[PDB]
Amino acid sequence: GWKKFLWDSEKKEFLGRTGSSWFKIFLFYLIFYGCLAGIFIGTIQVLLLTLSDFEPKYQDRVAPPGLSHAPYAIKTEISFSISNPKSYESFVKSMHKLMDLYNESSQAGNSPFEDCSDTPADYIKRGDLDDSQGQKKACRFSRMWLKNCSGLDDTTYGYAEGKPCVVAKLNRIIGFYPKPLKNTTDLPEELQANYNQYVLPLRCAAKREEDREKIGSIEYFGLGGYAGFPLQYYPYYGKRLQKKYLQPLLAIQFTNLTQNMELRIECKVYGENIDYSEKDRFRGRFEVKIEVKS
Amino acid sequence: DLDELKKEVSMDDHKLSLDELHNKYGTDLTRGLTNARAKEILARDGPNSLTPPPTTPEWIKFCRQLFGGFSILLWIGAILCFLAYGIQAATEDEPANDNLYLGVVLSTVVIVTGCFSYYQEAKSSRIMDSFKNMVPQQALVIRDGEKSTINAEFVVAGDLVEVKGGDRIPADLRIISAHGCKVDNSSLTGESEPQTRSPEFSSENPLETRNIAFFSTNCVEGTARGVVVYTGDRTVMGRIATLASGLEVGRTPIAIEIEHFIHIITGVAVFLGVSFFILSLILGYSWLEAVIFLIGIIVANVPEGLLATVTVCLTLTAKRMARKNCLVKNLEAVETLGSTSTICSDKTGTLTQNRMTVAHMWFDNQIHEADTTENQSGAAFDKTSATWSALSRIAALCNRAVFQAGQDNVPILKRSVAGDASESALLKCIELCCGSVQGMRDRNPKIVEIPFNSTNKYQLSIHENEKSSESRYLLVMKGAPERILDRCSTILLNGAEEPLKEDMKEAFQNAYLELGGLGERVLGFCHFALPEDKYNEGYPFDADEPNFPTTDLCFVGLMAMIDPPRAAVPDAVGKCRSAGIKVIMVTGDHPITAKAIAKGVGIISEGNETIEDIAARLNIPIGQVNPRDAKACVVHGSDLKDLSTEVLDDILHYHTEIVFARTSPQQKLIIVEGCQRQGAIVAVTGDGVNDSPALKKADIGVAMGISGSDVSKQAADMILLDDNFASIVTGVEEGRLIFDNLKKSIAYTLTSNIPEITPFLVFIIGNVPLPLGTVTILCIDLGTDMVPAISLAYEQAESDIMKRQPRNPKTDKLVNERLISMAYGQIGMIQALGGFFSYFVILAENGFLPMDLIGKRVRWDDRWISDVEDSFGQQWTYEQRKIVEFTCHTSFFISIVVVQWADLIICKTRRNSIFQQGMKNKILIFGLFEETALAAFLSYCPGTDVALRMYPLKPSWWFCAFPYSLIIFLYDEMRRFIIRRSPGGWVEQETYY
Amino acid sequence: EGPDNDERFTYDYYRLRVVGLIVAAVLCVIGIIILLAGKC
Ligand SMILES: *[C@@H]1O[C@H](CO[C@@H]2O[C@@H](C)[C@@H](O)[C@@H](O)[C@@H]2O)[C@@H](O[C@@H]2O[C@H](CO)[C@@H](O[C@@H]3O[C@H](CO[C@H]4O[C@H](CO)[C@@H](O)[C@H](O)[C@@H]4O)[C@@H](O)[C@H](O[C@H]4O[C@H](CO)[C@@H](O)[C@H](O)[C@@H]4O)[C@@H]3O)[C@H](O)[C@H]2NC(C)=O)[C@H](O)[C@H]1NC(C)=O
Ligand SMILES: CCCCCCCC/C=C\CCCCCCCC(=O)OC[C@H](COP(=O)(O)OCC[N+](C)(C)C)OC(=O)CCCCCCC/C=C\CCCCCCCC
Ligand SMILES: CCCCCCCC/C=C\CCCCCCCC(=O)OC[C@H](COP(=O)(O)OCC[N+](C)(C)C)OC(=O)CCCCCCC/C=C\CCCCCCCC
Ligand SMILES: CCCCCCCC/C=C\CCCCCCCC(=O)OC[C@H](COP(=O)(O)OCC[N+](C)(C)C)OC(=O)CCCCCCC/C=C\CCCCCCCC
Ligand SMILES: CCCCCCCC/C=C\CCCCCCCC(=O)OC[C@H](COP(=O)(O)OCC[N+](C)(C)C)OC(=O)CCCCCCC/C=C\CCCCCCCC
Ligand SMILES: CCCCCCCC/C=C\CCCCCCCC(=O)OC[C@H](COP(=O)(O)OCC[N+](C)(C)C)OC(=O)CCCCCCC/C=C\CCCCCCCC
Ligand SMILES: CCCCCCCC/C=C\CCCCCCCC(=O)OC[C@H](COP(=O)(O)OCC[N+](C)(C)C)OC(=O)CCCCCCC/C=C\CCCCCCCC
Ligand SMILES: CCCCCCCC/C=C\CCCCCCCC(=O)OC[C@H](COP(=O)(O)OCC[N+](C)(C)C)OC(=O)CCCCCCC/C=C\CCCCCCCC
Ligand SMILES: C[C@@H]1O[C@@H](O[C@H]2C[C@@H](O)[C@]3(CO)[C@H]4[C@H](O)C[C@]5(C)[C@@H](C6=CC(=O)OC6)CC[C@]5(O)[C@@H]4CC[C@]3(O)C2)[C@H](O)[C@H](O)[C@H]1O
Ligand SMILES: *[C@@H]1O[C@H](CO)[C@@H](O[C@@H]2O[C@H](CO)[C@@H](O)[C@H](O)[C@H]2NC(C)=O)[C@H](O)[C@H]1NC(C)=O
Ligand SMILES: CC(C)CCC[C@@H](C)[C@H]1CC[C@H]2[C@@H]3CC=C4C[C@@H](O)CC[C@]4(C)[C@H]3CC[C@]12C
Ligand SMILES: CC(C)CCC[C@@H](C)[C@H]1CC[C@H]2[C@@H]3CC=C4C[C@@H](O)CC[C@]4(C)[C@H]3CC[C@]12C
Ligand SMILES: CC(C)CCC[C@@H](C)[C@H]1CC[C@H]2[C@@H]3CC=C4C[C@@H](O)CC[C@]4(C)[C@H]3CC[C@]12C
Ligand SMILES: CC(C)CCC[C@@H](C)[C@H]1CC[C@H]2[C@@H]3CC=C4C[C@@H](O)CC[C@]4(C)[C@H]3CC[C@]12C
Ligand SMILES: [Mg+2]
Ligand code: NA
Ligand code: NA
Repeated sequence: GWKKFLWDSEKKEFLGRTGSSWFKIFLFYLIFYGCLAGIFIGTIQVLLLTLSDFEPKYQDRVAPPGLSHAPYAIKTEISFSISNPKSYESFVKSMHKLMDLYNESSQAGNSPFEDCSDTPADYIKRGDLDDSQGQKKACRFSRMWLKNCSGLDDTTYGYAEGKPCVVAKLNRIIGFYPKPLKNTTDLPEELQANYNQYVLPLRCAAKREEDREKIGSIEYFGLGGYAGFPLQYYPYYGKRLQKKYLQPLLAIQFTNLTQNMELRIECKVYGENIDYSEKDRFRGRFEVKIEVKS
Repeated sequence: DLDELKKEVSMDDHKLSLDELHNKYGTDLTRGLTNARAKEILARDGPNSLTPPPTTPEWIKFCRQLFGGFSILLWIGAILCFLAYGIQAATEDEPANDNLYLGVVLSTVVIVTGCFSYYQEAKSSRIMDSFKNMVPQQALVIRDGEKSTINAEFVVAGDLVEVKGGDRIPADLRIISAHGCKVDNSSLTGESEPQTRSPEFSSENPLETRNIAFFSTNCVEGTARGVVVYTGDRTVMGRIATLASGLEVGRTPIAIEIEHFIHIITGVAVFLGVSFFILSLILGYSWLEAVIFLIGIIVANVPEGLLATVTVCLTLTAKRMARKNCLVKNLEAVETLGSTSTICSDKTGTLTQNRMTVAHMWFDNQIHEADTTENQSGAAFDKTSATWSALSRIAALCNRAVFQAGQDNVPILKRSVAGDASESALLKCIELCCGSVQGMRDRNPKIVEIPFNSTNKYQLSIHENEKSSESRYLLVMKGAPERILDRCSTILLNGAEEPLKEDMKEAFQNAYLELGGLGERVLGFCHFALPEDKYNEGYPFDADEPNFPTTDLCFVGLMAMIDPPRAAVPDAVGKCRSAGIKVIMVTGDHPITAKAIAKGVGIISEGNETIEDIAARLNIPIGQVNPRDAKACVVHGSDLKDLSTEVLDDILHYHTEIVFARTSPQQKLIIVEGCQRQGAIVAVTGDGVNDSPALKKADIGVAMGISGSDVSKQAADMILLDDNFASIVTGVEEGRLIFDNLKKSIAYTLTSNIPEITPFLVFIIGNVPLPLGTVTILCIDLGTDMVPAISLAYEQAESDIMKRQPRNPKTDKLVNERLISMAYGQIGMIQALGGFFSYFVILAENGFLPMDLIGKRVRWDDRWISDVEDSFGQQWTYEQRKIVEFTCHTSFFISIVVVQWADLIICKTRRNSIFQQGMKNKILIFGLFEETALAAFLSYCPGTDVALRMYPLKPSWWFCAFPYSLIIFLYDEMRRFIIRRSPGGWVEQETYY
Repeated sequence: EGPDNDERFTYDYYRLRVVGLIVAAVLCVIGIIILLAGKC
């Protein structure tokens, strides 16, 4: 058994068959699998021919935009010591990676960048989603706009003396027009002051009623000095039709932060085409657990 | 419990005297034992009652069903799942509970299967318990000189015991004085006729001598006395029962097939696991992850639903058998019949009816045949001549037996008749075709009679003549044909009378040898009309002197009789021989009768010849002829005792029609073992206790239900509650049908294994988002798939199954490489490709093109990256991409169902085409409809994306697997075509399961 | 179209589920019919 079914010397068989048999079986499987691969490739090519290069057919799973930030938190927590420098390195590295894309050297010339209103403005339509006109043009977003969190003055961005920053960003969606709430009698408390129609407001607060007192002064930095996103940087025409496109950003400095205590800060954007979800904690809003232990 | 001392042939002290016997055990031949001494022995050795069988608590057999071979594999799978969960828990945070769910599911599956199988075997046990009817019995013992009837459990060795016709022999007695006492040794020794028990010794074999009574035997007619020689378990049938209980069980063929199947499944599972373990280690992953990968692949390569499917398949074939009155105690004993290739049968009680019946009759120089079948389904014998009427009057009058009171309900043949067997058969035949014998007897008053003398060997009697015109006297005598022939001078031909010239005397001699050679017992009936002038109506013929003319009588005709076989015995034997099953007769009866029954049932085909037949046809000694020219052989037990192992092997290797006669139960067991030693499956069919050691050691035992013994009924595996022998043919047919169906169902349940493992393999090698989730694999293996696999059992035959030769056990297996090459190699591959196609389509329509999917798993899984760029530049949060992945799992599961449609259709038939067989299986159609409805329900029902994580699909996706399904159908259709046109070609020795 | 192109991000999953359930129910019924067609 063990030895025979492996190699016999009378029938000159190996594993069970002769030399020509293993060849017949190998050749059959090679032809079969080759036909299988060719058919699968053809059925995938017809698919590639069914889709368009300038627009995703289905855009319903990304209707309510998200709200991400610059620091990379493992559990949405920012904990670092003001003494040990090797504690907030993972944060600064990320922050830097994000801001490193807004360098002025990258934004230069007439193509493809265009100078836009230094003050919030309305939408701008560069035509349809076609290839007739060449590569569209995107508005320039300068670093310096973010005043104390830019890595140009204090590279660390704040983490050095107990005053961290948080650069918030709205998820890029093709053909999405942001719409803010109107001045009618129904509007949250916060939003009343500085109702620039052209600005999408972003406002952070405390998850629990207690934590309010322990949170100090939320100082927002943005385009024009407002705490929002200018509508002029929309809509997004997609990578193919707008490479070298920069999305607005909003800096948030959490000055006067209580020391040695976990603070839960929830940031939230307001608007018509914006809706939150009890399951996805990043849809429209976001949570951060800051703890500047020193 | 020394088995060798129980395997030996019975010994005894028969060859002794009455003085030596009384001097060895101690007992007064005329006064018996004393009460004090009787009780001293009763307490010294034990009551005369067999030991009860070894009981069995219900939790023990429930634990037995919870284990086995398949259930053990599922048990190790659950253990492995919990081990991997413990690891993931101690090594990382947020451990996915997938493994724990899979483990509790496997454990529940094993428990449910055990409960179902146990319930079925318990059902059979209850219906089996409703047959043991044990009424207490008391014997007649003589102590201190007085007769007393005491319980059978109080008889000891040495006391005197008296028996009377109608009672049962309590223990093993040594006859000391008998008065025409006959005994029925059919259950123990298998002797069809009543052997007379005489105080004298006659044969060296204790089973052949007449001075020994046996346990469980009944005294037909007469009275006798005897000293209890053997008592309790030490009796003959006690040692036989103890030997039967002290034998092993074995291991059915279906179990061995399941074992080899698990062997192949584990081989390919551990191979794919160790290989992808070395590969994962060669790509960088850590040890902690590689171990989980190995366990995941091994656990994934295990058919969980195949256990319930196989159990239901076997149960389905068992209920039909129970509908035709064929009950199986176990569950796997339903397939052994189909794999049998050598059936060892018993004669008395199994091949025959064990009841004497009038077979042939002689009258008007012509042999006439009578119907000897239980239900009386045959040909009449021309009841229109006067000769027959005279014969009916002779037999109905010169007979002292009468039906037992209160039988007005049972049929004419199954009623109880008090008297000898010959007189009973005659009475039954007359009551069958001549109306009520009670009126035929009261119509003619019997005046003077005369019993059966040992000298006269004839029974005569005179009665009045019912003729209202003739007041003469009728005389009727019956006896041996030679004695009666020497007392006649006339012959009743067609009614008239004629002389007894040598012409009819020679025709009577040829008729005597014709009925005698048939193995039957023939008698002669004659009568005479006494002249009323020499013997008036008032003269009394006292039985003292010669008042009747012994000679010058009128012979009417001979009457033969023999025990006939059961109705469907010849047809069933022929059907078994047609299927290539070797029929070998094994019985402890006389060879002269065994050979005749063998030729009458088909064991010894007409035309074949034995060495003695050739020596008789040539008129030369037997030592000259060559034994190779004889196809059939009759092996005597006495000669079997002195035969080596090689001789028995040669006997079975050179003779096709073998008949073992005068074989003891131990020899029956030796024959069964001699048949197994070669390599063929054996099925033993019996009824008495002598078959118990043969039914146990055989691969499958078939015991009779009505005419069977309790010991052989408890030691057998299949019971024939109706005593119909055709059930054997039905069983051998079902055993094959369910085998080809098991093959089809196994290939069906194994084809899906590939499109359930390939996604994870491409997930680890290509780093793409997980294609097939775990709750979808569970919804497939334990959901939809169950109904179709169960339906595959209801498939009818393709060709004649009762025509092909028995399957070879050493070459034709149940799961060969030809199946693995199809399920794992060709169909499963196409199904996996279809699933991946639907996958890529779903991800391409939402924004993730195939070029950007390779290399995303690291960020696609990360829970803290809320900005994943797609092929178009959009940013997707974690939960949004997870929702898309879940929708891909739902569509993958639906694609699996779509390809399973064509897989179930190509699995319906193994060789034939669909346009030939036909879609007449309604269960399969219902399976397809339900399989689709369940998938639609699991996807569209609200609250499923929360409980099971399955999102709704868009009507355009459901059509991504259709081309693959039709292609599968076309490929298998052309496959099952070259096999038909080209028999024996490459496609057959490569893809023909 | 233009600014108010909100429909470009909506899908009537409700109606889809309703139809899919009606169809599933019908298939189940037909199945039962075929199964019992013969025992009456
Ligand atoms: C986008 O801009 C980034 C910053 O640009 C600078 O500021 C703007 C406003 C302009 O003035 C521009 O001209 C400036 O360069 C730019 O990143 C910068 O890249 C340079 C070149 O590598 C870096 O200089 C090097 O600094 C290291 C030490 O860095 C310390 O500080 C940083 C934080 O700033 C920490 O991350 C480090 O760990 C250190 O703690 C020097 O060791 C290194 O030495 C090299 O040069 C000297 C001569 O000067 C040689 O003798 C040596 O052999 C070395 O070859 C450099 O001096 C600069 O640190 C870095 N800035 C930051 C904040 O990281 C970024 O690359 C731009 N990206 C794009 C895509 O345009
Ligand atoms: C990410 C990528 C995805 C990867 C997915 C992989 C999915 C895995 C799919 C299938 C698993 C294949 C594993 C091997 C299966 C072999 C089947 C097997 O072992 O069945 C057992 C048979 C026994 O059969 P029996 O009982 O009838 O025997 C009766 C003998 N009596 C009667 C004479 C005594 O034993 C035999 O067949 C003898 C054993 C023959 C073993 C052949 C080994 C070939 C394996 C690989 C070859 C690769 C070479 C590639 C290079 C080609 C050159 C270009
Ligand atoms: C692009 C899409 C690709 C899809 C690929 C997957 C396809 C798989 C699904 C369906 C395949 C259908 C194949 C059709 C085969 C028809 C064969 C046929 O018709 O052979 C005729 C037979 C032979 O008769 P005979 O001569 O032996 O009779 C003798 C009578 N005497 C004895 C009285 C003389 O006649 C008979 O079988 C008797 C009549 C039986 C009628 C059966 C009708 C039902 C057929 C299919 C059911 C639908 C399942 C749908 C599943 C989806 C659920 C949502
Ligand atoms: C011949 C014999 C024929 C017999 C045929 C029997 C067929 C039976 C047919 C239908 C009965 C199925 C069971 C019905 C279930 C009703 C569930 C239901 O109405 O849920 C409504 C609510 C959803 O509310 P919402 O939209 O506000 O949630 C928003 C949640 N947000 C916003 C957080 C995402 O539910 C919730 O909340 C919680 C959801 C609870 C999950 C229950 C689902 C059960 C899971 C597995 C069982 C399925 C096994 C398959 C059995 C097959 C049998 C053939
Ligand atoms: C004859 C034809 C039969 C057809 C039937 C199909 C057979 C099905 C075969 C296998 C499927 C059973 C697999 C059981 C899956 C359990 C899943 C489970 O336990 O998930 C746990 C989830 C937790 O999820 P999370 O961590 O995301 O929560 C995060 C919550 N945060 C974030 C808000 C805090 O809790 C929840 O979903 C809570 C809701 C609990 C839902 C339990 C549903 C149980 C479903 C089936 C069990 C009964 C089947 C018996 C029928 C057998 C048929 C032979
Ligand atoms: C998306 C999924 C797509 C799947 C598509 C699969 C398509 C591929 C189908 C077939 C390709 C395999 C062809 C292999 C040909 C080389 C095989 C070979 O070297 O064979 C040699 C033998 C001749 O040796 P011998 O027997 O004389 O020597 C006797 C030697 N001793 C004793 C060992 C028997 O060849 C023979 O016997 C002749 C046997 C030839 C095999 C015929 C099998 C045809 C099966 C399917 C074709 C139908 C496709 C329909 C698809 C419709 C799509 C819409
Ligand atoms: C012998 C075996 C017999 C087996 C019979 C099984 C019974 C089949 C049972 C039902 C099938 C009919 C289904 C009809 C359902 C239509 C419902 C409907 O209103 O659905 C509309 C969708 C379009 O969805 P949308 O995404 O565009 O809009 C979404 C817009 N929102 C989401 C905003 C609302 O359309 C769809 O689902 C398309 C529905 C699929 C179209 C049926 C295709 C039939 C394919 C082959 C059959 C050919 C037979 C040829 C006859 C030969 C005779 C010899
Ligand atoms: C012998 C003859 C036998 C004949 C038997 C016939 C049986 C009856 C046959 C059909 C009955 C049809 C019932 C139709 C029910 C429609 C319910 C429905 O359309 O609900 C949809 C909405 C949920 O929409 P959503 O906004 O959450 O979507 C998610 C949106 N996102 C995720 C984007 C945020 O419902 C809700 O809100 C409220 C839902 C309340 C719970 C309804 C329970 C329905 C569950 C099972 C019934 C279906 C059984 C059908 C038979 C199948 C047999 C296998
Ligand atoms: C590399 C690795 O990938 C992820 O984990 C992977 C390993 C492990 O976690 C599991 C969950 O236990 C595996 C499990 O092992 C084996 C399966 C039960 C298996 C079977 C189906 C079946 O029927 O029988 C067996 C097919 C895949 C499977 O269904 C799951 C799928 C989710 C996954 O999560 C995937 C995590 O992201 C992890 O953090 C990262 O390190
Ligand atoms: C920042 O928070 C500090 C408290 O941590 C505030 O200063 C305190 O003011 C109270 C009076 O209300 C004094 O009793 C404390 O001694 C002060 N503590 C310190 C450390 O100064 C301060 O007013 C806050 N400033 C802002 C801008 O929010
Ligand atoms: C009936 C079966 C066996 C035929 C299978 C044919 C296979 C081999 C054919 C079908 C479709 C074909 C592909 C379809 C599309 C493209 C893109 C084109 O820019 C180059 C050729 C290429 C890459 C083809 C290569 C060959 C291909 C995959
Ligand atoms: C006879 C055989 C070889 C024909 C095979 C035809 C193949 C190429 C057909 C059959 C089904 C088709 C797919 C089915 C479903 C969809 C989804 C739809 O929203 C876009 C088209 C797309 C992606 C199709 C592409 C082409 C396709 C795969
Ligand atoms: C994922 C891809 C690339 C793996 C492809 C694996 C292919 C080549 C494997 C899968 C199943 C395998 C076959 C399955 C069954 C048999 C029968 C056996 O008695 C000899 C090996 C043989 C003939 C195998 C040859 C190689 C084979 C066809
Ligand atoms: C006998 C064979 C060939 C018939 C094949 C029938 C197939 C095509 C049927 C069976 C079930 C059907 C699907 C079941 C469910 C739905 C959801 C519903 O809301 C729209 C129709 C849709 C999308 C169906 C499309 C057609 C479909 C896939
Ligand atoms: Mg018998
Ligand atoms: Na599996
Ligand atoms: Na047995």
